[PDB]
Amino acid sequence: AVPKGRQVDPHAKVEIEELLGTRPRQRDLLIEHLHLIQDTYGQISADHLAALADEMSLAFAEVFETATFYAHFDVVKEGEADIPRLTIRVCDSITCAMFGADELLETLQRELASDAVRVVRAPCVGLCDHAPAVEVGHNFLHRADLASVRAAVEAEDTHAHIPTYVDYDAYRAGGGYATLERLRSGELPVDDVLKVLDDGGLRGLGGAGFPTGRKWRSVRGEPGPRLMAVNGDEGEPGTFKDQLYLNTDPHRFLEGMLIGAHVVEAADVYIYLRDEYPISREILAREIAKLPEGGTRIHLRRGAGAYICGEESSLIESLEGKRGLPRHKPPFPFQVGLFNRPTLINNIETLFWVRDLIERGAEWWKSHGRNGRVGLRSYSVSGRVKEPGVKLAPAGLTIQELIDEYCGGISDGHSFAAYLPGGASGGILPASMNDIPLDFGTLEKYGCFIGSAAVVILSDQDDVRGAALNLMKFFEDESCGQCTPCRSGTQKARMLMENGVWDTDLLGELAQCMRDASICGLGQAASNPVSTVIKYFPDLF
Amino acid sequence: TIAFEFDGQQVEAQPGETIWAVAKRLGTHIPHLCHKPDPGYRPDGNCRACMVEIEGERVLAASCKRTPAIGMKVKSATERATKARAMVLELLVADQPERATSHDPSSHFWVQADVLDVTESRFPAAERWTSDVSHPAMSVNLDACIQCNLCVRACREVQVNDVIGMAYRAAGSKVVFDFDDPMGGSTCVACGECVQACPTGALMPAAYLDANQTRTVYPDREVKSLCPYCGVGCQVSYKVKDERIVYAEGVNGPANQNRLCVKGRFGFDYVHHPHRLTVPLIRLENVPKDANDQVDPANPWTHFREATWEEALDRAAGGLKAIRDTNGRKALAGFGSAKGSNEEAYLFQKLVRLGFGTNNVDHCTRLCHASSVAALMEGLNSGAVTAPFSAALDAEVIVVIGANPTVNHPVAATFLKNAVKQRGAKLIIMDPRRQTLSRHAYRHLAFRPGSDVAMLNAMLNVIVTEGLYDEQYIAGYTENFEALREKIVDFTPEKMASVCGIDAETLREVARLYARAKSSLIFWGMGVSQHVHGTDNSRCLIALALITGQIGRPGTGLHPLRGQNNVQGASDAGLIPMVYPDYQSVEKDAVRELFEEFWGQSLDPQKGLTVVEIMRAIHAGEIRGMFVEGENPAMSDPDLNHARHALAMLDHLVVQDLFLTETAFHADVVLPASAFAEKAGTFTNTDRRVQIAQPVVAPPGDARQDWWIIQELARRLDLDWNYGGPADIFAEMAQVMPSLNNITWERLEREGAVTYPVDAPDQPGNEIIFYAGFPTESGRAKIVPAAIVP
Ligand SMILES: Nc1nc2c(c(=O)[nH]1)N[C@H]1C(S)=C(S)[C@@H](COP(=O)(O)OP(=O)(O)OC[C@H]3O[C@@H](n4cnc5c(=O)[nH]c(N)nc54)[C@H](O)[C@@H]3O)O[C@H]1N2
Ligand SMILES: Nc1nc2c(c(=O)[nH]1)N[C@H]1C(S)=C(S)[C@@H](COP(=O)(O)OP(=O)(O)OC[C@H]3O[C@@H](n4cnc5c(=O)[nH]c(N)nc54)[C@H](O)[C@@H]3O)O[C@H]1N2
Ligand SMILES: Cc1cc2nc3c(=O)[nH]c(=O)nc-3n(C[C@H](O)[C@H](O)[C@H](O)COP(=O)(O)O)c2cc1C
Ligand code: SF4
Ligand code: SF4
Ligand code: SF4
Ligand code: SF4
Ligand code: FES
Ligand code: FES
Ligand SMILES: [W+6]
Repeated sequence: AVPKGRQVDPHAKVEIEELLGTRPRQRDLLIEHLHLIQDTYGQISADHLAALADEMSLAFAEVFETATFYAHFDVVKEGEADIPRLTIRVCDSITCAMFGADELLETLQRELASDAVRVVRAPCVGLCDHAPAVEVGHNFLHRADLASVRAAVEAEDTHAHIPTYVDYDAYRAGGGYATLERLRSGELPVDDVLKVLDDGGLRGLGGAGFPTGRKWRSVRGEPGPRLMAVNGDEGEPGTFKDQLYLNTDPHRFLEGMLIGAHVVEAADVYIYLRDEYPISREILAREIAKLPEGGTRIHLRRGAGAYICGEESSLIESLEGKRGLPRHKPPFPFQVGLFNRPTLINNIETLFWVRDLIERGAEWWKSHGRNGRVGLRSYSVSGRVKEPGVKLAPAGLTIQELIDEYCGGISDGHSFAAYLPGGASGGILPASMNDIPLDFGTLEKYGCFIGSAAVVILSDQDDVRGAALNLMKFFEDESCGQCTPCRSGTQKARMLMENGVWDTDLLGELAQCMRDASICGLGQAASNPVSTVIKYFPDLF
Repeated sequence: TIAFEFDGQQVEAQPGETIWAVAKRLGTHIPHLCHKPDPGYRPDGNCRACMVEIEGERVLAASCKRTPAIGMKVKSATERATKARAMVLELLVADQPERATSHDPSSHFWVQADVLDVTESRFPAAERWTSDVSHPAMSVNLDACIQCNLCVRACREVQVNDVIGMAYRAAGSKVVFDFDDPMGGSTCVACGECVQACPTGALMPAAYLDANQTRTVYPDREVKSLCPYCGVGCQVSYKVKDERIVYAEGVNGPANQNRLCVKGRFGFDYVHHPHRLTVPLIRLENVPKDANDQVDPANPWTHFREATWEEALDRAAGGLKAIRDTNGRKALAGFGSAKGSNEEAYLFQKLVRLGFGTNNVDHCTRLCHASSVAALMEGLNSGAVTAPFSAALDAEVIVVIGANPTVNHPVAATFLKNAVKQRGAKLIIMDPRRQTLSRHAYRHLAFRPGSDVAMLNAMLNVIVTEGLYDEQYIAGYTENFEALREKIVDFTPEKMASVCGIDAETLREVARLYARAKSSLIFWGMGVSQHVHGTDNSRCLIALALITGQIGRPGTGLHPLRGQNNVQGASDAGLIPMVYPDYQSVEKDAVRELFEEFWGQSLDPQKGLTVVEIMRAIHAGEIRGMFVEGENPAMSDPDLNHARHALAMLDHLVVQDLFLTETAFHADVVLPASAFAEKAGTFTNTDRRVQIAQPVVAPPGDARQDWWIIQELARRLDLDWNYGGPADIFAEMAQVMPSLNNITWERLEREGAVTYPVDAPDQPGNEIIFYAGFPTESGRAKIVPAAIVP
């Protein structure tokens, strides 16, 4: 019998005792204590995991299982190598790949890499329009090159650079929470807010399209003390819209968040923005502390890789301080939320627009719309476009229109060959099908969807099959590995495509299995690039 | 009930039944890898082998985890579902090592794959983790792992040992133990629950594999019996390979939920020990019976000599006969064993009562829990637990004062952990030293050793002065509630905090929580009992349970943890020198006459001497001649000139042990006994359940059954006993034991176990006793205060 195990070192106990101070030692804050240890010390030493488990009355298995799921926590045991102080991350994703990310990754992985710096790949940092994107110790470099990264590293320009944004007083000078103040006081009934929200037809902008008013009403119907969470994960490779609104007009989002909390009576709300957004984190921390006291207490939570944590059940489980594994859906997350209490989760995009509907009317929202579709959408456009960035355009906008009316053209020396609507989650489409309106319910008949309005333009200078391989590798790395079809199917599909010619029939069968028997939406869409490139690019096999 | 449609035909589903369970009931079972249809395993739908098609849904559903709702239409034979299941199996097979030299090539996974006709895979295999063999008893080879997660449920939900987890993401997600260590140095307790929960050979016992980690041994025979280590009555299924026990699996007993500890999984090798007595031994006349002599177990012929089963047996039964007929009937005594069957214990005490004609019957295992049983009998007229340890699943507050079940009754501790982790149960560990259960404890009242009566009296004073007691229960079911009320005033938390180790506010909180709880069980062991003057420790515990009313209803009672195979059934058999079988007083004239007429011989009126009394009387020479069965008094109590010297002064010692133990060093005749593995009979556990044991192997050499030796000694003592086996002995003793009234050998063979206070043949017994009064003459219990007189 060998039940001894590993003895918590006394030195590691005092360090976590002083480190935690008076913070609550409840499992719900496990991820946050992991962040605290990872930040105070560039790694999470095994003795530190043991000390944290002792302080939080957990098992070593529990803390290790939680802390090795996120790709930004560096567990280091007695035999592992010490992580260097500076960690520069090179995005390896479709757009940064178009702009020489892999070549750049190799370049600075052999030139400025050393024992004092670590160069690793990253899925995506929402900086696609400024590709290639590289992070240097919380400082993300736009259109990174060898010289720029070298200057950043040698100058110690590691910390994030906070931009100029409308502060709390500036927001007061205009809107200034007047709509919220008219809600916290009985001047406009909550029924009117829901009525206008439903009439406008605003739909969830995180990549589902579910009406916001319906979510709010359904959660309001559920009894008991309700809760609310905000999805700032925005992990889709082609999506950067949310970061733009966080770092420009945070208080519009905060007003929407407070309106949603009041409409639901949620005593408190949680924000789950990425750790790839130091700018947004600092902005919210500054402005979260300037709102008036009372109302609903608002918590700002931080992520760690784990693209899957953007899934609502996964986000719930991550907020619970455990692995961001999604949940089965006999119980919906609005019925049984994070603490088993009904909660609504909304993207920071949809919270950004509620104020305008309440103050400017539903007719304003329904006045826009290019094709038969209605509404207003923020498009994240990157790649082979003359002007890449977030485009606030009407709904039902065909990609040809979105390119030659908002992007200023395609490029010099490039031709429009293929595009992917909705990002990696959606499938690649040929440029010959440019007459397809882009909206929530107009892209399914082609096996695609536009979740976050992430649009990446493929030219004739880039191979569609390489793009599909990149997307498959992204899904393979990002799957939480809970169910079989996703965990194993992503790996098998990636393996099948490292060959010169892959088996179309086998890939189709595996894609059908993945799409039919996967637990969450990550695996139900992981095979979309493969099937789409097979179907709409017959002349590539 | 839900009247839904499955595979085109309407069916009915019991409440809480999943679609998979309904399908299995109707016979149309479907593949399952992550789902383990055994008690205690929560269906997790992460294998997607159980996929079915239910109308109205955009995707397939895991009948593993999904329950049928009214109007639901399910189809599992459709092309969609069959293809999805086959693709899942194909992916996993592509990940599998092999099916010729693999780990458990007949595993559950391979059976399910054969069901789906998935022999090979079209998808490339992937390199996996290396085999790990650090732990001696069981080898993990994750290269076969399916990530079905069953092992984490087994370690963290069923046993709640918390030594397993899936820490990585994606395909890299692997099974770890604690910080991904090789297990051989982790906190693993080797209970084997994960090994019994793996659907592949990724987790196997190390005795089924070889150097190459391929399955080698397939046990030809498997026999189900009990575990002779704990008093928890943990049922086992022993695996026999070439007339040897090579592995043990837990079965669905009523005390264990298919779960064992390390001692049930392994440790069976004691039966096949090389140094196991096989032939009777007689002490040769040349060798003197030295006080400090040590017989070599490897060389038992330095002090003893070979002899047939009629020479040694005659010597044993003749020395005692001569002693009784010359020195007197009061010069003999016998020590039974709480390790043998109830039929052996009854037969042994009957021999010591008839052939020796006295009451000098006492098994050394009763010294521990002696005080607790004394107090429980004084207050309640019954020494048995009031509730099963499975009652913790219904109790709101659990008290584990003075016990360490996680080490000594691991399955009971697992049930306590399940109560905590699945119900709103608050367990309080009232132990001076920190305990593994402390991490799951609402409070841990670490108090100075010996300062237990003080703090329990403080809790009683809190309950009394605060009016927490329910006057309704006292007035109608108890006596003497006013006597303590006079003296409880003196003991108060403010004063008792100093002498104790708990602050007054903590004592107040614990007492209030215990009193106001709807249900509240108390568990205790040797910590309070073996402590000098352990009757007071028990007395105040009974007072707490009694004034508060926490007794006689589900989730409530007093359950001292008996740490021996069948000490409870040994006492029920009459191995006590102060009472007959079934706790019938030996001094009562009516009881004496009942046995005198039934046993057909005059019986000794005066109560027999206790084990310590016998040991100290050996020194005075009042008692000369013994018969020790399944006990080692030579190394039980302090043995310098009180226990070892006592045995050497015996005129004639007979011992019936499995090994040439220390107590057998001074034995004139050694009787090779059969172990629990190679014996039949019945055993009673701490839970008060009577279970039947079965032989798995044969005794080494010509070693005989214990009851056979006892009967032979009786026959040579003129008793003329004729029993054909344990069944006849059980019937005879059931004819005289009110406890075993409506239970028979035929009924005990079926159903595995029967809690003996039963009313009808088909009734399940009375797990909770004292529900409608107490067996006391007045029909109500007594509240006895505890006296502190240092
Ligand atoms: N696996 C296993 N099972 C066994 C045994 C074994 O060695 N291993 N041995 C057997 C033994 S002979 C008997 S029959 C039982 C033992 O049953 P147990 O209850 O386990 O007896 P102990 O282990 O000696 O102590 C139990 C707890 O009492 C606490 N304690 C110590 N001092 C005090 C005190 O002054 N007051 C109080 N209230 N508590 C105190 C101790 O810290 C300890 O945690 O289990 C038996 N079964
Ligand atoms: N040094 C020491 N002394 C102790 C204790 C201790 O743990 N250590 N424990 C103390 C208290 S708490 C209790 S545990 C006791 C110790 O507990 P004991 O029961 O007195 O010691 P064991 O060796 O466990 O008892 C088993 C004995 O009976 C035999 N035996 C086992 N099974 C069978 C069987 O199926 N049939 C037959 N015929 N014989 C069998 C074994 O060979 C051995 O001689 O005394 C106490 N004294
Ligand atoms: C794998 C996966 C990842 C997702 N990640 C995000 C995300 O990072 N941000 C987001 O707003 N929605 C994300 N979604 C969409 C979810 O619907 C989201 O968690 C939530 O529903 C947003 O609600 P809303 O549309 O009402 O704002 C993701 C969905 C899936 C399947
Ligand atoms: S589909 Fe992928 S991410 Fe979703 S639960 Fe299954 S393995 Fe995890
Ligand atoms: S043998 Fe028991 S303690 Fe060890 S890993 Fe398996 S379930 Fe956990
Ligand atoms: S070790 Fe066995 S039980 Fe555990 S996840 Fe792997 S296949 Fe399942
Ligand atoms: S808990 Fe007790 S009865 Fe059950 S296997 Fe372990 S030692 Fe044997
Ligand atoms: S930052 Fe590189 S693809 Fe988004
Ligand atoms: S049958 Fe559902 S995962 Fe095993
Ligand atoms: W004992």
